[PDB]
Amino acid sequence: QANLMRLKSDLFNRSPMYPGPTKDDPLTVTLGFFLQDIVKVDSSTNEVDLVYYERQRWKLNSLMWDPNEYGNITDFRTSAADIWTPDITAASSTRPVQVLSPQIAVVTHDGSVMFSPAQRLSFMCDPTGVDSEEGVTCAVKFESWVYSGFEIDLKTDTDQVDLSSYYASSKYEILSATQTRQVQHYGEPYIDVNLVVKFRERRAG
Amino acid sequence: QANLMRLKSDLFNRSPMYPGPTKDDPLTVTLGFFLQDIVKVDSSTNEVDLVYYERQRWKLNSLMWDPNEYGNITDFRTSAADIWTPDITAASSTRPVQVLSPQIAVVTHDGSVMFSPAQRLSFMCDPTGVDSEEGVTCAVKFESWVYSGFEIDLKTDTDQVDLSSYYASSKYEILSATQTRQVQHYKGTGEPYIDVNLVVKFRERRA
Amino acid sequence: QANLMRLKSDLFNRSPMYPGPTKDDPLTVTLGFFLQDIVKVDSSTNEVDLVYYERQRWKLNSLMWDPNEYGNITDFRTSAADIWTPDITAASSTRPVQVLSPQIAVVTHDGSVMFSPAQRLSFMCDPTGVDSEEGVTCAVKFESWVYSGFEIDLKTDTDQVDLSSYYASSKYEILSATQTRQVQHYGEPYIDVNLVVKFRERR
Amino acid sequence: QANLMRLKSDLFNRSPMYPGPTKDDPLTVTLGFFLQDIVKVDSSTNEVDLVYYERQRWKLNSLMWDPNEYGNITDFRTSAADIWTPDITAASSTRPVQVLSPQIAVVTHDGSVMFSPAQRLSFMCDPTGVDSEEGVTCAVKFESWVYSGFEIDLKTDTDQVDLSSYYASSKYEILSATQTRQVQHYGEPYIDVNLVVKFRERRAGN
Amino acid sequence: QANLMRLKSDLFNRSPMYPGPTKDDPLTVTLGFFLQDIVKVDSSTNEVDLVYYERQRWKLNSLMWDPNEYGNITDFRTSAADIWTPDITAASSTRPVQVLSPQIAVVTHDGSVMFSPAQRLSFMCDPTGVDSEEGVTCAVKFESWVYSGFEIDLKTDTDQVDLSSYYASSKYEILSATQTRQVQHYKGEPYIDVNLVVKFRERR
Ligand SMILES: *[C@@H]1O[C@H](CO)[C@@H](O[C@@H]2O[C@H](CO)[C@@H](O[C@@H]3O[C@H](CO)[C@@H](O)[C@H](O)[C@H]3NC(C)=O)[C@H](O)[C@H]2NC(C)=O)[C@H](O)[C@H]1NC(C)=O
Ligand SMILES: C[N+]1(C)CCc2cc3c(cc2[C@H]1[C@@H]1OC(=O)c2c1ccc1c2OCO1)OCO3
Ligand SMILES: C[N+]1(C)CCc2cc3c(cc2[C@H]1[C@@H]1OC(=O)c2c1ccc1c2OCO1)OCO3
Ligand SMILES: C[N+]1(C)CCc2cc3c(cc2[C@H]1[C@@H]1OC(=O)c2c1ccc1c2OCO1)OCO3
Ligand SMILES: C[N+]1(C)CCc2cc3c(cc2[C@H]1[C@@H]1OC(=O)c2c1ccc1c2OCO1)OCO3
Ligand SMILES: C[N+]1(C)CCc2cc3c(cc2[C@H]1[C@@H]1OC(=O)c2c1ccc1c2OCO1)OCO3
Ligand SMILES: *[C@@H]1O[C@H](CO)[C@@H](O)[C@H](O)[C@H]1NC(C)=O
Ligand SMILES: *[C@@H]1O[C@H](CO)[C@@H](O)[C@H](O)[C@H]1NC(C)=O
Ligand SMILES: [Cl-]
Ligand SMILES: [Cl-]
Ligand SMILES: [Cl-]
Ligand SMILES: [Cl-]
Ligand SMILES: [Cl-]
Repeated sequence: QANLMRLKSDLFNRSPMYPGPTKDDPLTVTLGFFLQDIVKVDSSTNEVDLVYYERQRWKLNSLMWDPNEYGNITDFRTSAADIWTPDITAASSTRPVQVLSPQIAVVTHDGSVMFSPAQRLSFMCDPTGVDSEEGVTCAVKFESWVYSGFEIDLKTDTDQVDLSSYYASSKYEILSATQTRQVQHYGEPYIDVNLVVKFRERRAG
Repeated sequence: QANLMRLKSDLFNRSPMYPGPTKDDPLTVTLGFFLQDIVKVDSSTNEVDLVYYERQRWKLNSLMWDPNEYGNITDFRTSAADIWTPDITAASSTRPVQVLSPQIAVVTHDGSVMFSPAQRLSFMCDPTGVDSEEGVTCAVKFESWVYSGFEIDLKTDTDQVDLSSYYASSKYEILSATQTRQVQHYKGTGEPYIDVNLVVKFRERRA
Repeated sequence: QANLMRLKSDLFNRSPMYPGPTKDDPLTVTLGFFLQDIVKVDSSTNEVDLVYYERQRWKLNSLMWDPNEYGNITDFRTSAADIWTPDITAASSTRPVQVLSPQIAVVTHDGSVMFSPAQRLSFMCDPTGVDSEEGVTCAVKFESWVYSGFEIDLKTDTDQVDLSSYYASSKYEILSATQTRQVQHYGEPYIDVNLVVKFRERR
Repeated sequence: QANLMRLKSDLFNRSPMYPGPTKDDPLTVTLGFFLQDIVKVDSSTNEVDLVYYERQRWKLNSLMWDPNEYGNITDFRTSAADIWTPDITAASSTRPVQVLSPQIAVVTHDGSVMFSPAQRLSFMCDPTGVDSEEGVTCAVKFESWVYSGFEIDLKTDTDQVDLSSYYASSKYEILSATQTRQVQHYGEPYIDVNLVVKFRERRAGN
Repeated sequence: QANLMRLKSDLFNRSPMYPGPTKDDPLTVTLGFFLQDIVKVDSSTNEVDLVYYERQRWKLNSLMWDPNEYGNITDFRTSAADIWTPDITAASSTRPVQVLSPQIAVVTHDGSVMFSPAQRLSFMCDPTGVDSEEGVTCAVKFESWVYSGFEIDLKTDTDQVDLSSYYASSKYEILSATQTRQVQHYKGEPYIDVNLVVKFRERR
């Protein structure tokens, strides 16, 4: 307890909070999606509701420490309010994202941060053809709302969405789910991760 | 990092926040709408739901700096809570506006601020005739709720609503969408009031 | 900007906030309703939903200033959190009121305050007969939740509800709409403004 | 204004807030319900929605003053955040209580506090038989969530729910409505107020 | 009153708040569920709604005191905001949990804390077969979202969910309800959950 309180005091009370990236000090944020359930489909509004968690990883020099100066603490947990977090936004949401997990992040001695918010998201998707073998494909882009590619670069470690927590008795079967980095233009480049999900009705009973 | 922290400290910790415009120091706010989806229509209540983002631009002397004194930083991002933002309100909404984007703004060295809130809005609209070739026209005015034309002037850079992010598989097809400044008066008052009239003509998507 | 920051600093940072009226220093609050839409009717629950704004006016000595000492500023806008506001409540609501406008008020050099919250309100109303020529009448009382008539007096400037922003393609046509002060008893007297609205389905 | 600001300063800024009752300094909290409407019934989930206000009364030495030292002020209004309030909870709610009134209380010179929150409550109730002459009976217990009978003694002044603000054109007619203290044992006593409401669908002719 | 104000001042104003457990100072949190109602079932979305309260118990050295130094006060009540609370999360919820009780905890002189939040939870559950004698079984795991088994250990005092406040006129009858500690791994570090398993049917 004593060493951790010291470590947190040294990192957070002394310095101001990290103000975010700039053109000369850009930040790479790595995203991975863990899809849990397609909960609902609305064919009259073309809205589909997903439950997932979203692993976010980035690294800052100002959060580094030597474990030896702090009782060999290699990492700790702290409220996401205590640190800067990236402003990752679904571009085609139709309702505010509903938060399903505590807003708490893991900080490691090398300055790495891991934050895994669980979310329910309504987004624009035409479900026509969902009761077929071919199913239906829908997509939603995740991006920083305010930072260009020169400030925040997004990437994934893998192109495959993790389906290992996908609810086995969901009304919808996942045929494929990918997560792919894209470069958009508008004067200046912006980056997104395109979440593409192909699915169909699983018929039961 | 070091230079940006200094710049933010110099602008925000020293001064109080901008208290808003007055009759002798008015503010011009420029609006542009980027329509993403007509999500639903309710013909039993005459409510229609829009998803859009709304680019807002204004300029303040107290947010100016010289890039040379701060490592050639020309702009930065910061929480909208750190600065004054205009109170732009839909005049004929039927539900509170739902916020769909982070409350973060871009501040430029000349004192310009750009803030682009994404929103879902329910507003008053009779959709009768939406299932026809002519479609239906609906309108909603955006205005400062509390400031007259002598304190906040609203304008647009273009009369055409940007449809470039409009959802291609929406249930509703956009036939036209305009955004037009209007000057209103009222018989007793000694002041004009300004709005931006968003006018959208649309129909159910055909086969 | 500089003068306004000074004025706000002088009024708000120096003094504590106005603590509200007392028996020896009562406050008159003037109310006026501007009805925009009857949005829906629920005949299975006897709830009706109204969209309106509500102009509220009162006056306090502690908010006065001389324009000459502050660059001829005659009035300003500020967050409703920065000042005392009256706690005007619908007596027969069935859901929390939904706020449709920024919580910002206008303060004038004489100490006058004007606050105009736009609201969506669900309230108790039997709509039976709404599909007829005579239509249906419903009423809702607005009152301070906590202050008696000896602390807050409510009144209206006019008996007639302003219908000038009423939505022309509403499903419901307004036949009449009045706003009238009432005195209630239970020992101490309490004041309300009774909003009475007669309406029908548009023909 | 000047005297009231002084009085509030003397009561709130000097002392810490009242930390709540203990076994050696118990508090009596009196409840009364004022039922306004049974708004809806859901026979597929056995949930019923009530609108009411709930008058809460208690008394604290630390909120006493002499009116003569403060311009003959006998009472004032203040935000419920400025004072301790009891944690009275419906035991069988199915949704968070929806607040319909400002969170403001009335404090009197003798240290009495009156707080009257208006609420919409969804609670567990089987409405089967509501469309009959006998109607249906449903009940919900109100209790302090954390305090025993040795810390908060909870009571009513009357066993009859006040129906004087009940909406005359409600879909549901109130046949009876009571509010009755129940004192339980298990060594320490635990208290609730049982709100029991018998009602039926309003009859045109029957 | 005077002694309690002193005690709270000494515990909360002097020290910083407990920062949470670490690998070298782990915390055991004991959970018990008190099921009140299965309120609804949605067979078109496979969501089921439960109302329950959840007794949570843990112990911290920094919240200890000697009753003799504080007028023989053995325990007190305080806002949950005044102390650290564990971030116990339903792993398969579909909506934010709705809070049905005041956020207030009981702290005892030995440093024990008891916190009993009442909740309405929507979670993933296929109700197909609920209208039968056998009924249907559904499960939801409760876990710390952020702490491994080396920081937070979860357990139960009993394997049986308390049904003593279960609503007698619910649309759904409880056939069985268990609460069981589980140890999970992934392809390195172990994480702990309490599996709430409920078998139920439509009331006949
Ligand atoms: C708010 O309104 C006030 C009147 O409506 C303005 O007051 C005026 O300010 C002027 C500028 O300082 C004064 O001018 C001066 O006049 C006197 C003789 O009256 C001369 O001796 C001075 O030389 C002359 N100024 C100069 C620079 O030579 C006016 O006298 C004065 N009028 C009044 C009080 O009635 C305020 O300036 C105005 N505030 C603003 C615009 O911020
Ligand atoms: C479309 N988005 C992702 C959000 C809204 C928006 C609205 C805009 C804009 C860019 C953007 C972008 C996004 O937001 C930015 O502020 C931004 C964006 C992308 C790339 C950028 C940006 O600033 C410099 O380079 O330029 C003028 O109006
Ligand atoms: C609807 N708004 C934008 C706000 C509230 C309001 C309240 C009113 C009114 C018009 C308005 C308008 C608008 O906003 C004003 O603040 C305002 C408005 C119009 C005309 C005015 C105003 O103040 C003095 O004369 O007429 C009488 O009471
Ligand atoms: C009905 N209202 C408006 C709200 C709730 C309420 C509940 C009550 C009561 C008065 C009131 C009034 C209103 O609220 C007050 O607190 C109050 C009210 C009116 C007059 C008063 C009051 O306190 C002293 O004099 O007396 C007993 O139970
Ligand atoms: C339902 N209430 C009133 C509140 C919460 C609660 C939570 C519980 C419990 C009983 C209760 C009761 C009430 O609150 C208590 O703390 C309590 C209660 C009743 C009986 C008790 C208690 O502690 C020892 O014996 O048993 C296990 O977890
Ligand atoms: C699935 N959860 C509950 C949340 C997200 C997550 C994301 C992960 C992970 C584990 C977890 C777990 C849980 O959250 C943690 O932070 C965590 C978790 C389990 C085990 C752990 C953990 O940190 C060290 O050992 O390992 C790599 O990326
Ligand atoms: C921390 O690591 C060192 C290096 O091996 C180890 O010997 C020591 O036991 C650890 N810390 C403390 C406080 O003993
Ligand atoms: C506290 O405990 C002691 C030990 O029995 C007792 O004799 C004493 O009277 C108590 N004092 C107070 C202030 O409660
Ligand atoms: Cl940081
Ligand atoms: Cl500003
Ligand atoms: Cl004030
Ligand atoms: Cl108190
Ligand atoms: Cl703690």
